[PDB]
Amino acid sequence: RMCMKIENDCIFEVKLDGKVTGYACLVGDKVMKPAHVKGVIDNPDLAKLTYKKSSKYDLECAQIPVHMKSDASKYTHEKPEGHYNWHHGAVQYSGGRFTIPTGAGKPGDSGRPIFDNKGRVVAIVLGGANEGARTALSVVTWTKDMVTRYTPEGTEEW
Amino acid sequence: RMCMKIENDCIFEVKLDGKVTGYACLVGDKVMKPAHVKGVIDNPDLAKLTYKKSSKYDLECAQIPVHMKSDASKYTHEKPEGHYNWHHGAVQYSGGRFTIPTGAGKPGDSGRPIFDNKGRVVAIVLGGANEGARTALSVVTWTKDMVTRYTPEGTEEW
Amino acid sequence: RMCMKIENDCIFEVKLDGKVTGYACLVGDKVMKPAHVKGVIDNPDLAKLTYKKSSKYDLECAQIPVHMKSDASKYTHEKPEGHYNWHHGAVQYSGGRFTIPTGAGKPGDSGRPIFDNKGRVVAIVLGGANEGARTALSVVTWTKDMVTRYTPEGTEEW
Amino acid sequence: RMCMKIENDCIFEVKLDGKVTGYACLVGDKVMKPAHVKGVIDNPDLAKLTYKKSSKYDLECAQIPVHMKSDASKYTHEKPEGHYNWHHGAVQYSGGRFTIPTGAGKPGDSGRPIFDNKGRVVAIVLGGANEGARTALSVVTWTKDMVTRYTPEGTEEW
Amino acid sequence: RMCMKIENDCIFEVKLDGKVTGYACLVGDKVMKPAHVKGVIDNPDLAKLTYKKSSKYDLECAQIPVHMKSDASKYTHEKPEGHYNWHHGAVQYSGGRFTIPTGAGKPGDSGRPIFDNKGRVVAIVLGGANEGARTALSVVTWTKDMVTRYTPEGTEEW
Amino acid sequence: SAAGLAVVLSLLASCYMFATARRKCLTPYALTPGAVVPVTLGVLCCAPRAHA
Amino acid sequence: SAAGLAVVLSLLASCYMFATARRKCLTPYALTPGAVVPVTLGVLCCAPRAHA
Amino acid sequence: SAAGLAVVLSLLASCYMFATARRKCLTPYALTPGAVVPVTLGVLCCAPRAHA
Amino acid sequence: SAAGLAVVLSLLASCYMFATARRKCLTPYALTPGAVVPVTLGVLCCAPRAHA
Amino acid sequence: SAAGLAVVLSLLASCYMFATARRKCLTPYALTPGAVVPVTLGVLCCAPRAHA
Amino acid sequence: VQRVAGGLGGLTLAAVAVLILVTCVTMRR
Amino acid sequence: VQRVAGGLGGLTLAAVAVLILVTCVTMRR
Amino acid sequence: VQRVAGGLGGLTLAAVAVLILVTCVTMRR
Amino acid sequence: VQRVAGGLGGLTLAAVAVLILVTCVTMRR
Amino acid sequence: VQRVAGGLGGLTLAAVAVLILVTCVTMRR
Repeated sequence: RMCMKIENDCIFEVKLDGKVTGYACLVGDKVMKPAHVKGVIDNPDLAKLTYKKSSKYDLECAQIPVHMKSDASKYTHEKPEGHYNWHHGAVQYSGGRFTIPTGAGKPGDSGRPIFDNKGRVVAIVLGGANEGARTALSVVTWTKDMVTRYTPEGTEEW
Repeated sequence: RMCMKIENDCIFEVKLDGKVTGYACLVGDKVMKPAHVKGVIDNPDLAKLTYKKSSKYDLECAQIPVHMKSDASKYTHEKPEGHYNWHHGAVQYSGGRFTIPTGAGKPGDSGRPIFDNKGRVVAIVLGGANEGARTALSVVTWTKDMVTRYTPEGTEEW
Repeated sequence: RMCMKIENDCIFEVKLDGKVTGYACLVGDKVMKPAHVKGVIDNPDLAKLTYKKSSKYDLECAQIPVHMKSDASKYTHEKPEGHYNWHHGAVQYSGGRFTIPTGAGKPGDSGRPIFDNKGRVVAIVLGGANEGARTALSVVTWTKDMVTRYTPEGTEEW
Repeated sequence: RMCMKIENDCIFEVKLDGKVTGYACLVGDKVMKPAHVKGVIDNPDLAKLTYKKSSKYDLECAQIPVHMKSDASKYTHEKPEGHYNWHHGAVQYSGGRFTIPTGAGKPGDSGRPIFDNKGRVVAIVLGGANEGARTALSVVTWTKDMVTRYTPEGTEEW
Repeated sequence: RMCMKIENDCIFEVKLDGKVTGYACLVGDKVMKPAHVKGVIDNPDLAKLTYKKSSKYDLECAQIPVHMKSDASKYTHEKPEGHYNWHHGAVQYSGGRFTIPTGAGKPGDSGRPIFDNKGRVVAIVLGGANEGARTALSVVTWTKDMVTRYTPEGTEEW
Repeated sequence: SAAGLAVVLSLLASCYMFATARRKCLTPYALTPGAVVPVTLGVLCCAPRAHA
Repeated sequence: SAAGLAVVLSLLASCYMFATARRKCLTPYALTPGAVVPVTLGVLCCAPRAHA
Repeated sequence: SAAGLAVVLSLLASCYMFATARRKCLTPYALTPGAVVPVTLGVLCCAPRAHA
Repeated sequence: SAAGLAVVLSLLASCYMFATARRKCLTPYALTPGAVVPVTLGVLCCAPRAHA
Repeated sequence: SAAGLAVVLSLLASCYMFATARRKCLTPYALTPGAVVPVTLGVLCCAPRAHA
Repeated sequence: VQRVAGGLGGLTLAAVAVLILVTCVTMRR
Repeated sequence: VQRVAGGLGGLTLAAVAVLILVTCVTMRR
Repeated sequence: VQRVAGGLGGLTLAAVAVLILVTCVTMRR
Repeated sequence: VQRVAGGLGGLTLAAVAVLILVTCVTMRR
Repeated sequence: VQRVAGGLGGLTLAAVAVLILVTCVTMRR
């Protein structure tokens, strides 16, 4: 539960003119970055990279270089009904819909992964929709070798 | 076992002229209400809602609003042979047939859910038939994404 | 293991002229009675009942009345290699063949159920064949919604 | 582990002129005896018995009489990688190949069963081949209702 | 964890002129040796042996003699995400890719097996590619009766 | 009229052999406390419309 | 013109019997909080395009 | 009469090759303490009518 | 020559509609860190010959 | 005679392409310590008659 | 006329041929 | 007459063709 | 001319016959 | 004669056609 | 001559028809 500190080794800031909009994470062996978040990621050898991909899932996936295979996190694919965590608190997974406390997310906190317990990345936060006291997430998880994005009713992209 | 208190956040009284007949519960993300129980549910923004559905199962299912997604309970689909509970006592599940003590149900207590242990809703009480010392329930459970109502011999609707 | 006392609530004596030959048990929701054992069961509202059924399995199965649904036992369908019990002692299940000590059964003790641990009925004793120090049973169990009677070599019906 | 004493109730000596060559075991409900081992088994009511069967498996299987059904052992069909035992010591099962210490078997010790822990018979020793410090067995096990004999390279029959 | 000592009973040095290049291991019942590593293995009765096999997997597999069946190790086929070990340290298996510390392998350490806990051989080290602080292995594992070699991006053969 | 009678004693026999084969194929499903296997609901006209 | 009217009262009836069979086959899938079984997405034109 | 004898020495051979193929396909099922796999009950006329 | 040009503007369209259907059917398999389901290796000419 | 030689240099080529496809399809089954998948025993004439 | 009243005359008996089969199945379950 | 005694003459041998097959199966189980 | 404009006239309607079916499936999932 | 020696001449090669296939299977297992 | 050069002319294209399909499969796995 102290192992949220290792996200800084597998995250990068992406800026459009000088201001940070989102984050390009580094799950597994592929740079993932949400397709809406624009700019140039703050890393030279990760900049010159042809990786423009699909937009039905809203991702933009890459292939990481060989000298940065060991700076990556650990991916997994199973999730039980439990208690997961990311940088701005602690979440839970009930019925296929991650929920956070209202106000812990701000417009500009996309690309944040979600760890389970062992520092294993499960999904990618990219949205949110205010139900009231709680708010649920729009999120891009993968069941098994097939990413499927989830979107509740009336979200907006952070 | 103290968590039968949370049914008041996910229940509403429905009256026909000024008297309470049943209850429109709020399981998952869909307002469920038994199709026989008439009147207008005591909530304005849940009143103006086009949701008249099938009658072979005797349900009338809806879509809950976006600002009340966080007032809902938690649904599940598995049930072992054990010891379940609802508002008027404690029940058990033996051979696909919920049973209560005789007289704990009254004509006018439909829409009452049944929790398992974790406050997870399993089914919806809507009937009953006097076997004698015990009485079994007519009930609308769902195995997995398919509601199937159960009805013993010679019931009557509460 | 004290719960062999509840067989008296789910058993009845059947007599042919005034002498007891067997027993009509009350498993689940269906009166079961072995087809060989004759007479009229000692219960008036269970007498007037049209239930003459098949003879390849040697059963005669009924539908119990509505005011006696709560006097029934509990049925199950799984059995591991263990230690089961009935009224005249304690049996074991090894290789699909129940065995008792020699002489614990008498000609006239059919219709006796066999409980497992929780007072769950597994099968129906109706036979027996002397191997020697031990004797095995002819018995009508059900694997899953299909009764299959078992018969060792050279039995006789009790 | 003291229950290797019960093999004497389910074993018989077979002699050809007055000398013992092997053993006709009594697993389950069928007399098994290796097809190579000759003579007449030392039991009169088990002698007059027509049971000459196949020779691709090298068995000769019978049907036991009714007054000796209760002198039989207990058969099973599963085996994990563990520590099994027979009369001349203790064996292990690694990769589908039983192994014994070298010299614990003699030419004339066929028909010996192998128990697991609960006195459940697993297979039938009938061979052997000297690897060196250890030696593996030729053996007739059954996976599930299909006997399959195993034979290592260059054995000889005991 | 002391049982890395038993690799010397199931390993041999292979030399090309007088210098050691690799190792011909002895897993299960088949001599395995990587197809690139040349020379004659330092064992006479294992030299005269016709076993030149495929090169898409880069193996060269044999059949071990009968008097050396008992000098072999133990093979297995399952592997969970855990902590495995070989001669030059301790490795881990995350996402189908064994990793070692950088510099624990030298050009000339092929044919080294990898044990799990019980001294059960899992795979065969034959490569390596420097990611940086860590380096991953090229390796020939078998899922179930089908060897599949794995190769990361830009390796070289030790 | 004998041909007008050999029809009815040969159209009842082929109807008698369907009622027997309807009976023998689903008689254990009525004895146990169990279900009907709804494929055989489609093919054979079973008396459990869904009940018992 | 009666034949020009017996078409429309016999082309609506065969269209009415598809909307009824479309309704009855997937009405429990809309009541539960569950999925649509995407084989029936291909055959039957289902209103959950993927939603609800 | 030789043609009347080359029939019986060529109708027994095709009946001998069914009894051999009946024997070899179900001889392990009689050795173990086990069942018969009732598909092969339908195709091959097996001696376990259900017994042994 | 217009018929000699209506071929190339009708043989590229049927080749454009295979490259689009090749793309849309296996675009999630390239995004995840996962395999290719080798049946679709046989039918569709996939760029993971076995890599990535 | 050239046609009598273009047969043998075109009947060996179709026999060479079966021995290669016999080799490549079951070469991993001989390397591991494992079985042969007896369906491929029926179709392909495999050298493990049952051994190795 | 037989071609007109044989097309939608044959469409209608196929529309019943579905609804007899669907109510044979999803009354049972 | 052959058409009449070939229809229900061919119905009857199909009714036996079920009952030979059903008693071949559910005697076995 | 009918043979030329019936081959690639029949190729094109088969290329649509895939893409109507693929977008019917992998919009759903 | 060809009809007689073509029936049981064709029965015999089907009896071998089973036994070649059965010994191809239950030698393997 | 067409019968001779159409048999083993048609044997050879079936021998390629296996090896194109086998190397399409067991290069992939």
